[PDB]
Amino acid sequence: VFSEEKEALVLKSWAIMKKDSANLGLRFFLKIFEIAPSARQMFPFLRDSDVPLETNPKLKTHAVSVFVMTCEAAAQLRKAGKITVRETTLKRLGGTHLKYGVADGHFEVTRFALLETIKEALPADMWGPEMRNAWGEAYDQLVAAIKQEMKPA
Amino acid sequence: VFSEEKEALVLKSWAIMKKDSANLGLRFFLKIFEIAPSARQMFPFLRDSDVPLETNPKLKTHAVSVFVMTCEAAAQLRKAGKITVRETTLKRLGGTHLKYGVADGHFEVTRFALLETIKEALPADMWGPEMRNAWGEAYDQLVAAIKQEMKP
Ligand code: HEM
Ligand code: HEM
Ligand SMILES: [C-]#N
Ligand SMILES: [C-]#N
Repeated sequence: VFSEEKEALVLKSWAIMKKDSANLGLRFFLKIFEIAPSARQMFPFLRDSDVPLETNPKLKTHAVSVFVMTCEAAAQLRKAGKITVRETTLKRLGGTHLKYGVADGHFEVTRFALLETIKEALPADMWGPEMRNAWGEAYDQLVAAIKQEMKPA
Repeated sequence: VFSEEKEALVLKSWAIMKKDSANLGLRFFLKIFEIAPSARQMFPFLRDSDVPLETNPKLKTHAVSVFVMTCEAAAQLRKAGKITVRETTLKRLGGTHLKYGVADGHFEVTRFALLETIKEALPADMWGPEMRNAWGEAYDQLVAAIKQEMKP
C-alpha cells in the first residue's frame, strides 16, 4: 500500500513545508528548469515572457499549485488508499500531459528536482534515506497514476 | 573566446580533481543515472550486466575516460583556442553520439550532473558563481563542438 512508517515521514515533513509552500513550489520549478532548460519551452506562460524565471508571476501560481497538489497526494496516500488530487482528476492530468508531450525523461528530472527541493527545505535532523525513499515512492505512485491515463484504454 | 580568468578557475580546480579522477568520473556517471535512470539503457555494457551500477567494471573505465576527456578539454580550451578531445576527434564523437541517439535533453542532464560532481569535489571555498560558470561554459563549448558533428 503505502506503509504507516512512510506516511509518518511524509506527514511530519509536509507539516513543515506546507507553511512555506509559495517559496518551495517556486524553488521546485526553478530546479527543474536548471537541470533541463528545454522544459521551459513546454509552458506557454514561459514561452510568452522574458522576465527572470524567479520573477514570472504565472510561474509562481502554477508552481505552488503543482507542488501543493503533489505533497497533498503524498500526505493522503495511506489515508485514502490511493492517489487523490484536488481541483482536478487523474484523467484530466493524463490527457493534458499527453497533449503537451511530457515523456518519461521529464518525469525523472522532476522527481529528482522535487527530492532535492525537499532535502533543502527540511531540518538536517529529519533528512535521510528513509525520508528520501518515502517521498520518492509517493511521487512514483502519483506519476504512475498519471501515466495510466496517458496510455491506451 | 575563453578568458584568462575562466582558464585560471578551471586550472586550479582540475589540479585538485585530476588526483581523484577515477572516483570522480564514477560519481559523475552515478549522478547522471540518479537524475535520469532511463539514460542507463543507452549504454550496452549496462543493459546486459547482472551487477549493481556502482560495481560495474566497464562503467568505471568508461566514466574515468569521459570525465578526464571533459576536464582536459576545459583545461586546454584557452591554450588551444578551441575544444580538443584527447585520443579522438570531434567528428568521431559526433558520429558515435548520433549513432547511439543522444539528444539535447541528455546533454542538459549531464551538464548539471557534471557541475554538481565538481562542486562536491572542491572545498566550499573554491566554489561560487564564477567557478560554476567557467565549468558550465567550457562544457557548453565541448557539447556545441560535438553537436556540430551530429548535424548536416
Ligand atoms: C507528478 C507530476 C506532475 C503533476 C502532479 C502535474 C500537475 C499539473 C497540473 C495540475 C497541470 C494543470 C495546470 C493548470 O490548471 O493550468 C499541469 C500542466 C502541465 N504540466 Fe504538469 N504535472 C506533473 C508533471 C509534469 C512534468 C514532469 C512536466 C514536464 C517537465 C509537466 C508539464 C506540464 C505542462 C507543459 C503543462 C501545461 C501547462 C499549462 O497548464 O499551461 N508536468 N501539470
Ligand atoms: C561532454 C559530453 C560528452 C563527452 C565528452 C562524451 C564522450 C564519449 C566518449 C569518449 C565515448 C566513447 C566512444 C568510443 O569508445 O568509440 C562516448 C560514448 C558514448 N556516449 Fe558519450 N560523451 C558525452 C556525452 C554523452 C551524453 C550526454 C550521453 C547520454 C546521456 C552519452 C552517451 C554515450 C553513449 C551511449 C556512448 C556509447 C557507449 C559505449 O561507448 O559503449 N554521452 N562518449
Ligand atoms: C506540471 N507542471
Ligand atoms: C558518454 N558517456
